[PDB]
Amino acid sequence: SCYIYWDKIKRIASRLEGMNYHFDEMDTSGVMPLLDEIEEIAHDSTIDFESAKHILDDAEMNHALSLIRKFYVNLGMKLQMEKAQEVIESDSPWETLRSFYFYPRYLELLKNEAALGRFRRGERAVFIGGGPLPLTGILLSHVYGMRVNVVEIEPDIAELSRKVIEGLGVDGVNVITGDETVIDGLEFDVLMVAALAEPKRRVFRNIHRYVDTETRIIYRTYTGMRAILYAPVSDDDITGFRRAGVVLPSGKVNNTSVLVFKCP
Amino acid sequence: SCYIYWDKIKRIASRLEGMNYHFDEMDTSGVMPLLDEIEEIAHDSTIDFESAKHILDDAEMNHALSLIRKFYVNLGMKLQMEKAQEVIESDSPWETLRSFYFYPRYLELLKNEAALGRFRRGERAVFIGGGPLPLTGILLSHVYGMRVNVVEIEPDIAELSRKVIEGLGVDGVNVITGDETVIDGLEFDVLMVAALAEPKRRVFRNIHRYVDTETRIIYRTYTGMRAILYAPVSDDDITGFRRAGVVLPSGKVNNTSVLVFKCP
Ligand SMILES: N[C@@H](CCC(=O)O)C(=O)O
Ligand SMILES: N[C@@H](CCC(=O)O)C(=O)O
Ligand code: NA
Ligand code: NA
Repeated sequence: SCYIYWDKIKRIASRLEGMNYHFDEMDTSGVMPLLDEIEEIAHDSTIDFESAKHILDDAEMNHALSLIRKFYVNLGMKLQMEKAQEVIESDSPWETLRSFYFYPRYLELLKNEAALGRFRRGERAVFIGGGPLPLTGILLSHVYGMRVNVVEIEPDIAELSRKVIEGLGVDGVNVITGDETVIDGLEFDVLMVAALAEPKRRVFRNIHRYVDTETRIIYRTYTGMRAILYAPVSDDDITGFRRAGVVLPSGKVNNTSVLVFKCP
Repeated sequence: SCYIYWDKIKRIASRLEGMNYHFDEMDTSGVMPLLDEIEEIAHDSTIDFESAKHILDDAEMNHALSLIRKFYVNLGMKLQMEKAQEVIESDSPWETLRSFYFYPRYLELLKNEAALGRFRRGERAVFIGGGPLPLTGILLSHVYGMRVNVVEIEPDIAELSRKVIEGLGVDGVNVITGDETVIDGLEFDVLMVAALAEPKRRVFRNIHRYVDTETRIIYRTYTGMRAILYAPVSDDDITGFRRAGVVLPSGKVNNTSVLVFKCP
């Protein structure tokens, strides 16, 4: 075809490949302009899902797509690690948390998820894939009054997130070190699967093993042009589950949120 | 998976299988309830596009899908034929036209397409694939004040549509007997491609030959669960064009309308 975005994407990828930013080296503040350029294309409302799929599925786009996704994931992770440490050291930990680049979008996302999942105060939530800054975990208690167990696979990352939570004094948010298989030892009303919880198919296979058909499960994915940011969850990934509600994002929110229930 | 809609579809497919009628011979009034059942599923706003695709692409659905499509197309053509002749014989042609099952849906569909295509009074439109009841061509003139040419391949169907237009006393709608290739020698501001214009790949090929890059082209297609009604236009079909706007339907409107321009 002849979409003006094709060349815009290729020019971004050319700069990413050319600079070859290393996780340990990348200056997080210095590459924010690039993140904005990528998000400008991701968040563009005039691009329909058919066209997005046209572009992003093309064999000639594969290399460029892979560069953009790698940069986005690396930059997101680096921002989380930086913010986590800043919160731990801050004279004002909540103020510090609130100035996190993605904080406003997470409020918007979680409000839509809370409606989708009919969250009630006191309910027990598990969040799979906390990372260094377990922001959703934090908000589920601080805004929604839920009792939260966050699951994180990397021991040093899980410990950093404990320190974040302790530095904030958020009520009722615990961190369990391990993979999604630790949910067998937990009792919960709502389960949420982080956009970064991987590998998706194994994750959902394990969830299926341990949950019943009444448990509300929400997962985060990418649809439309926002799929430039990260690979979407596939239908095959959720075998054994039925979709029961979707929230498509608007504004600067990246994720699509999907409610599923386990099939009988 | 375990969608409730799956069993609902199989049930309709078995009622269709149950008929002794051949679909080109069925009584139109007697099968309206089956149409209603199919439309309830197609029009269900709770079914997300990913789930729809899950159900419709499924191997086990191949035959139920083809059967429901064959029924829907045969019914639609029969309703058109019957209505065209009824309008021709009526002492109140406009009243008769307004009683057409899909009439109010077309009012809504065209209103949205008029915004999508930026229609203006006195502009020239070509509609590819009129059939016996050239309702869109009629509305384009009578409501939107456009100067219309309708193209219809079958000589007797084309002649029937001329009689309908005359009976209604609508000015500014001509019918040309021919395929899409007739557009070579016409000057027009917008081209519209009927949902029924076939075969899509050849039709778009020819269009591409005879239009320039500034001409607004709108084609009608099916997305989401509404794909149960008829096969969608593929991206391969539109090679050489870019999408520049999409209207997804709500309510009981079946078609998705897509604005495209030819690529430089
Ligand atoms: N990953 C965070 C959200 C903030 C971020 O994306 O870095 C979470 O666990 O909710
Ligand atoms: N096919 C008609 C509309 C009526 C119908 O769908 O049967 C058209 O060209 O607009
Ligand atoms: Na996190
Ligand atoms: Na028609």
